[PDB]
Amino acid sequence: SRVYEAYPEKKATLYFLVLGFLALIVGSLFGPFQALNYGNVDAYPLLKRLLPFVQSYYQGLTLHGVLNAIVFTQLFAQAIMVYLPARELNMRPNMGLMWLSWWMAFIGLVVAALPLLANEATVLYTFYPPLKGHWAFYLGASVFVLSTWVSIYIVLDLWRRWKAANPGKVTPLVTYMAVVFWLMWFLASLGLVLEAVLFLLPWSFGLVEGVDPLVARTLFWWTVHPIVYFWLLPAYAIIYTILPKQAGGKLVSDPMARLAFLLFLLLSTPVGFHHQFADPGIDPTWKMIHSVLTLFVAVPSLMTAFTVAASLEFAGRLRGGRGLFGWIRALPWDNPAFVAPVLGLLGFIPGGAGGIVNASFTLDYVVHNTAWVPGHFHLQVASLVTLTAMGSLYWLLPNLTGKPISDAQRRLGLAVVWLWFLGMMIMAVGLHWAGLLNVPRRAYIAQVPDAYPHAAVPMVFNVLAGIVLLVALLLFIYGLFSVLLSRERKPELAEAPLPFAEVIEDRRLVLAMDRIGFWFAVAAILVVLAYGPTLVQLFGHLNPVPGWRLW
Amino acid sequence: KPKGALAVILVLTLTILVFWLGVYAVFFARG
Amino acid sequence: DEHKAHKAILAYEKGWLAFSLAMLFVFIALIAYTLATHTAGVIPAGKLERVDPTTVRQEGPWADPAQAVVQTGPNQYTVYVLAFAFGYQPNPIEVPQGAEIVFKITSPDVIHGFHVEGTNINVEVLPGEVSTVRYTFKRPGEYRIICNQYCGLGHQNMFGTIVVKE
Ligand code: HAS
Ligand code: HEM
Ligand SMILES: CCCCCCCC/C=C/CCCCCCCC(=O)OC[C@H](O)CO
Ligand SMILES: CCCCCCCC/C=C\CCCCCCCC(=O)OC[C@H](O)CO
Ligand SMILES: CCCCCCCC/C=C\CCCCCCCC(=O)OC[C@H](O)CO
Ligand SMILES: CCCCCCCC/C=C\CCCCCCCC(=O)OC[C@H](O)CO
Ligand SMILES: CCCCCCCC/C=C\CCCCCCCC(=O)OC[C@H](O)CO
Ligand SMILES: CCCCCCCC/C=C\CCCCCCCC(=O)OC[C@H](O)CO
Ligand SMILES: CCCCCCCC/C=C\CCCCCCCC(=O)OC[C@H](O)CO
Ligand SMILES: CCCCCCCC/C=C\CCCCCCCC(=O)OC[C@H](O)CO
Ligand code: CUA
Ligand SMILES: [Cu+2]
Repeated sequence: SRVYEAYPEKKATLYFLVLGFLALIVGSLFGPFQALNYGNVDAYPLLKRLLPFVQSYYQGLTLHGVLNAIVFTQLFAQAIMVYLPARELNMRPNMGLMWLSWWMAFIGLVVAALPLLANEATVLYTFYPPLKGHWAFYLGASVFVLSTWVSIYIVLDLWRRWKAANPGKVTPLVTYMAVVFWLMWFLASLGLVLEAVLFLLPWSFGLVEGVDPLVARTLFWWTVHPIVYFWLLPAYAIIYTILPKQAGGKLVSDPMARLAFLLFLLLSTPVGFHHQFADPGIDPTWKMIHSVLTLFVAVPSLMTAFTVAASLEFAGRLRGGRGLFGWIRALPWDNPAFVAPVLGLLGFIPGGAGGIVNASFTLDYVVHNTAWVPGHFHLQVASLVTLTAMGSLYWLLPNLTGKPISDAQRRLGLAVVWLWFLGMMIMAVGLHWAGLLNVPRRAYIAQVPDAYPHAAVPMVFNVLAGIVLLVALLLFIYGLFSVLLSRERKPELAEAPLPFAEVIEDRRLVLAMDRIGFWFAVAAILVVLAYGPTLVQLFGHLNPVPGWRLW
Repeated sequence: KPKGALAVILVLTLTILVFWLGVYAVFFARG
Repeated sequence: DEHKAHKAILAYEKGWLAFSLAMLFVFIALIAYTLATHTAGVIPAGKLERVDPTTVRQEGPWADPAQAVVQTGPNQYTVYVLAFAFGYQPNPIEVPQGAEIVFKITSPDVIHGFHVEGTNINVEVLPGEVSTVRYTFKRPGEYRIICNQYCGLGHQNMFGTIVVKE
C-alpha cells in the first residue's frame, strides 16, 4: 500500500487503536460478572470454568480497571491526540518516536500483564500501599505510562515545526487542544512518576522495607485526577472538531473550544485531595482549597455543555428541524459515529452532577467508597469516553485502513452503541442508589448475600445492566472483528479527508490563549502552590510501614 | 435565541440541583 | 442568519456561564456553612500522628481493646479503634448516646475503611497513622461498621459493630 508509504502515521495510529480495543474487550469481559455481583448474583463459578487463571473477584477487578481505565483510555488518547493534530497541520509525526512510543506501550503492558494474570498483583488499579504487588506490575505500568512522554515530545515537535513555518500565525484549533492537552498531562504525570520511582519500584524490588501510605496516596492522586481529564479530552477534541460535521452543522465557536481546553490545562492537576477528603494527616483548609478548585474544574465542561449543545441545535436547524424539539429529530440518528458521542453526552449530565456532589468536601462523606463512585465514573469514562471511541470506528477505521463499513455493519453499530448506552444508564441507577444505601465499592458482595437487604431494588438494575451489557459487549466483539478482518479494501477511503467541522470574533482572546509557554508556567505555579506546602510537611515526617499480600 | 441549547442546560441545571440538594439533605439526616 | 445565530449563541452562552458560576459559588457557600457546624466533626483532624503498626497490638492504647473507651471530658469519650484484616476491635464499641465521641483509628496491616452505616463517619484508616474523627450519636441502638477500602480477600465480610447505649 503506497498510502502508508506517504502517510505512515496511519499505521502507527491504527496500532494504538487496535491494542486499545483489544485491552477494552479483555478488560470488559469482567464487567457483566461484576454487574451481576452488585445485583447480588454470583456468577464467578461460571467465569472461572471459562477463564481458569482467574482466582478471585478481586483479580478480575484489578484486570478490569487496569485494562479498561489505564490501558485502553491511554492508547485511545495517544491515537487521537497525535493523529488528529497531524492531519490538521498536514505534517508527518516523527515516525521514529511514534513507533518507540507504541513499543513502549506494548512492552510495558505485556510486562504488567504477566504478574497480573499470574495472581501476583491483585492490588487494584490504585495499588495502594501497603498492599504490595509484583515488581513487574510497577515496572510494566511505569513503562507503559512513560510512553505518553514520547507522545508529548512528538506533538511538541510538530507544533514548533509548524510555528517555525508560520511565525505570527495562531495555533490551529485541533493542534492547540493537543498541545495544551499534552503539556497538562506532563505536569499531571509527575505525581505518579515520583511515586513509582522514589517509592514503588525500590519497594517492590526489595530496596526499601516500607512505603509511607499517605505520601504514596498523595502523590498518586496528584496524577490520577488529571488522568481522568487526560481520558476525557481525546473525546472532547472529537466532539468539538469532528462531531459538528457528523451532525450536519458547524462548531459554533473556536475561541470557546480553546478556552475550555485552556481551563483544563490550568485546573486539571491542583485538585487531587478531592480523593483524600477522608484521609488522615491532611489539613482541612487544604481540603477546602482543593474542593473550591475542583468546583472550578467543572467550569470547562459546563461551558462545553452549552457550546456543544448549541452546535448540535445548529446542525439540527440547518437540516430542517423546527420547534423546541424539532432540531433533535432532525439530526443523523442513523449514523453510529454521530450517535455514540451524543448518547455519551447525555449520560454526562448525571455524570458531572455526581462529580459535583463528590467534590463538595463534607458531602463526600455521604458517598465516599460506596457504589456511588463507580456509578459516577461509569457515566464519565465507560460511557462518554468509551462511546466516543466506539463511534470513531465508523469514521476513523475506514480512514486508517481503507476498509469499508457495510450498511449491515453500520446497523450493528447503532445497536451496540445504544445497548451500551442504556446498559450504562441502567447500571448507573443501580450503583448510585445502592451507594446511597451504603453499599461499599470494590466488594464481592454477592458472597455475603444477606448483608445489604435494603438494596434489593437497585440490585435488580445491576443484574439487568449486567445482561444488557454482556450482549452489547458480545455484539461489539463480533462487530469489530467483522470490520477489522473484512475482505474488501477501497484505498480511496484511506485518502479521503477526516470529517473536521468548519467554524461559523475575538482575535484578542485567541492571541492571549496562544501564549502557551506563559499558561504552562501559570499551571506549574498553581501545582506548586496547591501541593508544595502539604508535600513538604509530608516528606519531612515520613513513616514507612511494611508491605502486605492479602490475596 | 438558541432555545434547544437552553433546554439542555436547564436539564443539566435541574440534574445538578436535584443531585446536590439531595445529598446535602442526606448529609444532615446522617449528621 | 448564520451571522445572527452566532451572535445569539454567544450572548446566551455568556448568560449561562454567569449562572453556572453563581450556582457553583452558592455550593461553596453552603459547604463553608457545614464546616462551621458540629457536622464538620467527621472531617479528619489534619494533624500527623505517627504510630508503629508492628507493635500497636503489643503496646499503647490499641493493645487492650476492653479499655479502648476512655472518658476524656464531662460529656466526651475517646475510643481507640483498630481496623485490621479482617475486623475491628473492640467489637462491639460501646458508647453513650449524646456524648461526643473522638475516634482514634489505626491499622496494623493494610488500609481499611471505617464507614459507620447511618452516619457521616467515613474515614480511611492507614497503617502508621492515627485517623481522628468526632461524632455525637443522637439515637441509641446498633450501627454497623463497613470496611469500604479494598483490603484483600476478606474485604467483603469485614464488618464491625458500635452499640449506642440509652
Ligand atoms: C473520564 C472520567 C471522569 C470525569 C470526566 C470525571 C469528572 C469529575 N469528577 Fe470524577 N470524581 C470526583 C469529581 C468529579 C468532578 C467534579 C468532575 C467534573 O469534571 C464533571 C463536570 C461535568 C459536567 C458539569 C457535565 C456537563 C455535561 C455535558 C458536557 C453534557 C451535555 C450534553 C449535551 C450537550 C447533549 C445534548 C444533546 C441532545 C441531542 C439533547 C470526585 C471528588 O471530587 C471523586 C472522588 C469521589 C470519592 O469519594 O472517591 C471522583 C472519582 C472518580 C473516579 C474513581 C477514582 C477511584 O477509582 O477512586 C473516576 C474513575 C472518575 C472519573 C471521572 N471523573 N471520577
Ligand atoms: C461491559 C461493561 C462494563 C460493566 C458491566 C462494568 C461494571 C462494573 C462494575 C459493576 C464495577 C464496580 C465493581 C466493584 O466496585 O466491586 C466496575 C468498576 C470499574 N470499572 Fe467498569 N464496567 C464495564 C465497563 C467499563 C469500562 C469501559 C471502563 C473503562 C473505560 C470501566 C472502568 C472501571 C473502573 C475504573 C473500575 C473500578 C475498579 C476499582 O475500584 O479498583 N468500566 N465496572
Ligand atoms: C437483546 C439484549 C437485551 C436482553 C434483555 C433481557 C432482560 C433479562 C431477561 C428478562 C426476562 C425475564 C427473566 C427473569 C426470569 C428468571 C429470573 C430468576 O430466576 O432470578 C434469578 C435468580 O434469583 C438468580 O439465580
Ligand atoms: C432508568 C433509566 C433507563 C432509561 C434510559 C433512557 C435514557 C434516555 C434515552 C433516550 C433519550 C434520547 C433522546 C433523543 C433520541 C433521538 C432519536 C430521534 O429523535 O429519532 C429521530 C427519528 O428516528 C428520525 O431520524
Ligand atoms: C439526559 C438524561 C437526563 C438526566 C437527568 C436524570 C437525573 C435523575 C434525577 C433524579 C432521580 C432521583 C429521583 C428523585 C429523588 C427521590 C428521593 C426518594 O425517593 O427519597 C429517598 C427515601 O429516603 C427512600 O425511601
Ligand atoms: C425485550 C427485552 C426487554 C427485557 C428487559 C427487561 C425489562 C426490565 C425489567 C426486568 C428484567 C430484570 C431481570 C432481572 C433478573 C432477575 C432479578 C433477580 O436476580 O431477582 C432477585 C430477587 O429480587 C430477590 O430474590
Ligand atoms: C440517566 C441515569 C443516571 C442515574 C442517576 C442516579 C440517580 C440519583 C439521583 C439523585 C440523587 C439525589 C439524592 C436523593 C436522596 C433524597 C433523600 C431525601 O429526600 O433526603 C432526606 C432524608 O431524610 C434522608 O434520609
Ligand atoms: C433556585 C435556582 C432556580 C434554578 C432554576 C433554573 C434556572 C435556569 C438556569 C439557567 C438559565 C441560564 C440562561 C441565562 C440567560 C441570561 C440572559 C441572556 O443571556 O440574555 C441575552 C439576550 O441578548 C437578552 O436580550
Ligand atoms: C439573585 C438573588 C441573590 C440571592 C442568591 C443567594 C443564594 C441563596 C442560597 C443559599 C444560601 C445558603 C443558606 C445557608 C443555610 C443552610 C442551613 C441548613 O440548611 O441547615 C440545616 C441543619 O438543620 C442545620 O444544622
Ligand atoms: C433513581 C434514584 C433513586 C434513589 C433512592 C434514594 C434512597 C436513599 C434513601 C435514604 C438515604 C438516607 C439515610 C438516612 C439515615 C438513617 C438510617 C438509620 O437511622 O439506620 C441505622 C440506625 O442504626 C438504626 O438505629
Ligand atoms: Cu478492611 Cu476492606
Ligand atoms: Cu478526581
